[PDB]
Amino acid sequence: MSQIKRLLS
Amino acid sequence: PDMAIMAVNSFVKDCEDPNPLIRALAVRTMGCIRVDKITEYLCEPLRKCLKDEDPYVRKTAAVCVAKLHDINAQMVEDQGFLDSLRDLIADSNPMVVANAVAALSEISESHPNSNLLDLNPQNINKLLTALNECTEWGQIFILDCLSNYNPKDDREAQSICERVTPRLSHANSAVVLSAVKVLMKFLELLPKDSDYYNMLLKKLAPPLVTLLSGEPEVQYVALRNINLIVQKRPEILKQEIKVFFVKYNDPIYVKLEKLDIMIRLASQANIAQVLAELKEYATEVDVDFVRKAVRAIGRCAIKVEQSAERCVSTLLDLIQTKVNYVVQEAIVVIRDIFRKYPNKYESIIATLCENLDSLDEPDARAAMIWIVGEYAERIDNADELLESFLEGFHDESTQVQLTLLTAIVKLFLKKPSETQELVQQVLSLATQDSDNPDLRDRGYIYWRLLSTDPVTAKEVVLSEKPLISEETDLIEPTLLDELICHIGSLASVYHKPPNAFV
Amino acid sequence: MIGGLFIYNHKGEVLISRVYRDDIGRNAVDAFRVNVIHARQQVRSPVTNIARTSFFHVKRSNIWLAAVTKQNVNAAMVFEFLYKMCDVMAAYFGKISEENIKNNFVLIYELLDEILDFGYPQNSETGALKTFITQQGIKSQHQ
Amino acid sequence: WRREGIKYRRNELFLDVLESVNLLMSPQGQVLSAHVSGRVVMKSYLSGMPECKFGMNDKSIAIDDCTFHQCVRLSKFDSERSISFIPPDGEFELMRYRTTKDIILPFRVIPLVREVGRTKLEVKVVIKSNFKPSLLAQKIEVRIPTPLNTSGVQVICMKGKAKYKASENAIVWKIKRMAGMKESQISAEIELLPTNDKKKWARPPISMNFEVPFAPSGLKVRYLKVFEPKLNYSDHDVIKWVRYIGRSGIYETRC
Amino acid sequence: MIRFILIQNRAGKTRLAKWYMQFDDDEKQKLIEEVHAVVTVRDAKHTNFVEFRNFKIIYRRYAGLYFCICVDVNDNNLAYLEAIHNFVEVLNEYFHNVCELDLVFNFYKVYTVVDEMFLAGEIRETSQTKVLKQLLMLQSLE
Amino acid sequence: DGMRGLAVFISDIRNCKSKEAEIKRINKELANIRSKFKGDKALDGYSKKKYVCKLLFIFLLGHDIDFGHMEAVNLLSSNRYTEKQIGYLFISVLVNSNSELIRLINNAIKNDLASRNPTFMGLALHCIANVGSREMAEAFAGEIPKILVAGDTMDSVKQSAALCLLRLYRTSPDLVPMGDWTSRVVHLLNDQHLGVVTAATSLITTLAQKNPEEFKTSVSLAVSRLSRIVTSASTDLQDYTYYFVPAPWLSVKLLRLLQCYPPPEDPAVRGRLTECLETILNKAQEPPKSKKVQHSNAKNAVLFEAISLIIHHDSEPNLLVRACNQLGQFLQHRETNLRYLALESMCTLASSEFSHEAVKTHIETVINALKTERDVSVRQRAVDLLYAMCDRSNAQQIVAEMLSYLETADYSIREEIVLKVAILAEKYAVDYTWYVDTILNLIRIAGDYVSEEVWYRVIQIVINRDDVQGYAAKTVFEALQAPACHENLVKVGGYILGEFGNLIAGDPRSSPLIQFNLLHSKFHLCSVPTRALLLSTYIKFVNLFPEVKATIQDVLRSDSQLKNADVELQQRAVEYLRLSTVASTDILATVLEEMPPFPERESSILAKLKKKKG
Amino acid sequence: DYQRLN
Repeated sequence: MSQIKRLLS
Repeated sequence: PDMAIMAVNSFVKDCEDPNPLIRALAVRTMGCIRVDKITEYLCEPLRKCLKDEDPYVRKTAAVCVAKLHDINAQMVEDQGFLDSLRDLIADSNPMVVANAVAALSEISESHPNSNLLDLNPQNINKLLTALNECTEWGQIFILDCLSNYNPKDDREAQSICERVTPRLSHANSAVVLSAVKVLMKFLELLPKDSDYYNMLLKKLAPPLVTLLSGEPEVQYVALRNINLIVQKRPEILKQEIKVFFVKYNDPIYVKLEKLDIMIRLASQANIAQVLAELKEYATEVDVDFVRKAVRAIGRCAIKVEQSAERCVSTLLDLIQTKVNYVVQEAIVVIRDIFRKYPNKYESIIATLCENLDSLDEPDARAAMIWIVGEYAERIDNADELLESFLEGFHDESTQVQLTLLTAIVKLFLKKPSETQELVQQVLSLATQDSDNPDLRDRGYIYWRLLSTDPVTAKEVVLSEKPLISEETDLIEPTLLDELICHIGSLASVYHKPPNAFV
Repeated sequence: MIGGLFIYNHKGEVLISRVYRDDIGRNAVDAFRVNVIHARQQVRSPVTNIARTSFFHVKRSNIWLAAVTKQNVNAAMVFEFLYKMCDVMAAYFGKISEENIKNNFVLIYELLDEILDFGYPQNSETGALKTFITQQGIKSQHQ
Repeated sequence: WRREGIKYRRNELFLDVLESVNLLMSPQGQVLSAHVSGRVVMKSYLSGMPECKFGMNDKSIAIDDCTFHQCVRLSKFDSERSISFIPPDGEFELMRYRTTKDIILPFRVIPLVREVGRTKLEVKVVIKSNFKPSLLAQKIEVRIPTPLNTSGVQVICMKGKAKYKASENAIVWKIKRMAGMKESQISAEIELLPTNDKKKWARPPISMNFEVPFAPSGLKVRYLKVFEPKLNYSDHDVIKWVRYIGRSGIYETRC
Repeated sequence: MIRFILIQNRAGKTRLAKWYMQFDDDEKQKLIEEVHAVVTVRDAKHTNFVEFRNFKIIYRRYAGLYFCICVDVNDNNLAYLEAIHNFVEVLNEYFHNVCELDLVFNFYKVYTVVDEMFLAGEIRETSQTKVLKQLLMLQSLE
Repeated sequence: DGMRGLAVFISDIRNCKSKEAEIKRINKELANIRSKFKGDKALDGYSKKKYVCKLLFIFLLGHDIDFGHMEAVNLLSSNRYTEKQIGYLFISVLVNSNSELIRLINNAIKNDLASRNPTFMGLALHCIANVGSREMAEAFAGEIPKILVAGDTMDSVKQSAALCLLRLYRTSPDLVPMGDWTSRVVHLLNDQHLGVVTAATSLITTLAQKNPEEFKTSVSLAVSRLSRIVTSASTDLQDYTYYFVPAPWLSVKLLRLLQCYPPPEDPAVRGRLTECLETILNKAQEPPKSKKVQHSNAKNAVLFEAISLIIHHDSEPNLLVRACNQLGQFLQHRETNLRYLALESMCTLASSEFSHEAVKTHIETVINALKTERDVSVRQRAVDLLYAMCDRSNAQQIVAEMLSYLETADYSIREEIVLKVAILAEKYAVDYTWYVDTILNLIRIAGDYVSEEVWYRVIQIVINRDDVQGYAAKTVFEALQAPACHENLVKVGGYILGEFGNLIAGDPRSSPLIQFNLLHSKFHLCSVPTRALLLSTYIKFVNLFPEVKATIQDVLRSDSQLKNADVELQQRAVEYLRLSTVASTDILATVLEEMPPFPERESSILAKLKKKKG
Repeated sequence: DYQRLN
């Protein structure tokens, strides 16, 4: 769910 | 466990309210969170739920007894609920007495060798009246209790057997097999009388047979049970051999079990058509099945003469295929044929020893090795044959080792001059090198025997043995008896005592 | 009696589960996956034993239904119960598959409570427990 | 199970039909128990994973029990359009079957025992073929069981070669070839010496082995249409040979 | 040495695999399945090191992605744990707020980032600025 | 960058609604690219590139590609970087066997190493390192060292050729001799570009495993580099300074390299190194130069590799002790990562004299960890520790705890745990009453998970030890009385009462008849090998206790025994029957005389533990 | 023997 969410912050 | 404790006050107020259907929710959840702290708040709700105007709350509360027995169960309240569940066995509804029986029976496994002590007619006559009423599953639990019970004399056994005799039952497997368990324990009643024994085995055949028309998994369960029932009393299923012929699309596990039963029910008469079946079974494609077939051909030869020559002929026909696992399974069964029919089939040895180059399975090697032991005198080069395994005596199964030891001294007692160095090598291996205390033992036992008196050694070791006699993969007779007492249950599926699974 | 009822897919993910007893730790579910679901030998039998833990199983299309126990249960009784369970799922949501399981997370566990307390099979039919179980509204008729 | 694209210089196929005819027969000559186990092996060498529809005379009557290879799928919106399948390359066991009715026994064998006191023992066994006179039964063997006390035997046979084996307690009469509706005979004189006079000899049956080039169920292959969508060729392009082989199995008599 | 490097998403899509010793295709598929089944279930309580055959995998979560290195049993667990972060930080500086999709649509680029920082199973470049110097300068050239 | 069309294609696949949509779509693009490659003109470079990248993407998706290898091979010869990049990437992923493409590709690699453009050299080198083919070793394993030394090839190139040569060494060492480069390669430790140090270190490290004398010169240089790294200030090495830590990964690598040798030959070097190590220990005890976790992870990475070097040398006891106490602190630390690593590290300390006693101090926390930890992998390292620190003093309580762990421990480990306890008990046996007990607990607890070798040994010991024979027979007899009873106890107890039941037949509770009748309750319940054992043991009784010979002969004459379908069982039943029947008093009792002591041997228990790491 | 099938 939500491939676009950033890996860091 | 962790979520619930902080509001224990909810589930004590929830078992008390009106509405009889929604009083079991609180009662079943209270017993599933598992703690010491909950025992402070469960004691007095469980007391009041066991006599509820509605059967639903008694059903659930009778289970919560055996729930509580898992957690800190050594109380004067637990001695109070020992009374509270027995009084609930002569209860109006079937769904209440069913659970009472289940809980109480499982609690009897917390055993001081003195738990729910069967009080005979007053205890049992209420079970046998409740057993006619009880729900599908209730009947199971009630019958599984009855299996503990022992009777005194013949009419005691009869008046229980006549009650259960009506069990060509609905719950096709679960009930019927437990009824068989009861009817098969209570089977000592004039070992054959005039009429009751000789009709009880008439009535035991049909519901065993019709178990085979259920699903595959209970086909299997029923067949594992029938395998025992056929050992103990084979008179029950004497002529039903034709039912256990293997149907084409049977699942492998059913095929394998049916095949065993076929061999047990084979006779002087039917053998002709049993072989006809075995020959085709050996052409099938699953390996395990093929093996059990070719094994079973050997088992026929031993079980019935005349089929002797035929069966051996077809076993060699099998060896000539040069399929390794067929040859290995065959050459094993041929050992036991030499044992039932000694000195007749000697000439085969030639053909067998051709193949020994490729026997990887322990059973097969030990079979061959023993064959050279007993027939060393006839085989000129037994010397060199047995000497071949020694090279790697370790890296070889303890089955092979013990047999090789015994076989070599058999040879030495037969050919002592041309043998000295060999027995010394083997008894050295068995004695000094070996780690298996029991191998070492037998090494010494032989070395001591031979070196003390060869005149005696020859008479001890090479004594005329007796013959093996139609046993053909038979179970340990005292173990059989124990397993029969567990008929419906998992030990009957496995053919081991319950004491091999904690 | 029955101390664990587990239901897998063909790949060996766990679709539903229900431990009933202290006897059976959750790693049992791995023990079934490892040793039977993905065994190298597909010619076995229904009941397997592993570390004194006995594993009953029955397939429906690609869904494994499995019973577990450490006790010496009435073996007939466990398969019988798994069959009576597969009878209930049909009248309550039709075909046996992953889709119909994903719909009925709610229904499955509520049936698990009504048919089975502390390992004992209680009682089971579409009528006698109709308003004693709450389902949904619209079913799965596609497939 | 026919994975990747198959490729061959000329697309032909071979059908083998393999049948073992079991039989127990009474000394008078009564078909009292008998069945035929059967199997169809297909050695198909053809290009591109094709479809096949296979057919045969079930319902010209008969067929008890049977099973098919996993490739077969007998149902597509109910019932069957015969056996219908996607054959693997090369040799595989298509189906395996059994049959009991309309049985066609290849040989009939007729004993004549006649004792002279308890000293001598006259024997005459006659065998008759019961198939097409144009056809070629091979590997015929007839095993006539002698008593366990046998002083000596004397034997002569009209066709084949025969000899009494002491070990096997039987006369072994072998015939390399025999055609249909023909007759042959062996006649034998067995000498004795009586010991215990109670164990009165459970007379074993006469056993027979034979290979025949016909299917003793009565089965014959009607057709097997091969179709291939991807490529151009289909069922008139493929060269199709069929073979029937009748193994003995257990073929007893004089019981 | 490093045996392989995986980047998997929660679901099991394997968004990068670098193999540093030549396994079969079936072997690979199974490693990928196994790495997934191990790693995905393990919470923040559990350590980042898990022994596995006689390899051992270091892993670290970022968003729905799993960054796994598989190393010899004698290799330094923490050194590799932070090599993973060193690498992900480059990725974030080269893609600016990097996400899962950035690696899908620039897959052929991600491989070139990986190969600057790891090669022949061992670490190559630790220096974040120097890697970005070789990425940006000498991305330019067609 | 670009990749004309790729974005649109991957968007289409994301936009797919089913497996059938994905597949139909992909076969569409595959048809398109096959139509374009199979003689649809000569495309320009950017065209081949964009299509090969779509094929590559399809392949990496999971669908199988059966072409585009010739096309990628063309792209290798391009002078556009982007064209070679996709090209090389493709062949590095979809690797081909064909003899004409291995050739073409190798000519492509060679003609890139031929340029002095270091970027194209780069792609060739990385290709060799990533596919490592024999045919590439045979081509270039010669040229790769020459590039690494010899001329001024660039720093980036030296990095890649070092790791490339490392791969070639590992794949095909017969093509990496130990020629003249040896010297120049070591000098790379003294390069300004730290990345060349990081790389060359890994090459030397691996070469030194089999050629220590050849790279012996490394040690001095490695040390002086390392001590210069942990001495350097806040603005030094700023490129390679990770989360307020100087060159963590290089420090780790160099410490590793120093473990490829002893402690250093020369006084001055060894001084510098031990000073350097004391510093590394100090910096861990100092306050945290940042809140962020990457600081502690990266700093500790180095601490741990230092401790490894300390334990490798086993020289300086000051360091061994400090190491012990520091790892000690980590046993209670909040991060599981650190606990797991501290337990790991301490196990190798425990097998060293100067440290052994310090390790033991922590035993209570270790035991607490094993009991408390709520992982498994951690608990398991805690047990590995106990075993390792275990000697004489500990054994008492260590074995008690391990035995209690075995109770709840999972099914798969058990076998190993049992094997380990049965070593510790045998090794640290004060009192052989405790040995016999420990083994017999392992049986009632595991038993299933015992092992032949274990129960073989307790009998060997028991018959060899004399004094324990009485105890053995009593304890055994008394434990066979429990109906709960596991089969391996019947094996041990059978053989033991066979030899030493005479030492307990005094007592009316343990008479000959009571002993036999006890064992024969188990006869039908047990397996064949066990029944064969009980038969040896039964005639051993006929010798020992002539009072009981009547009873035992009725059991040996039984139909079940003499007609037993198993051969050993009938052979033994008949041999032992005919001995008791026939023979004489003294010919019996010669045969069944006391049984000599086992000779001194290796432990098959040990050889089996050692077997189980394979 | 092998005969042909249309």
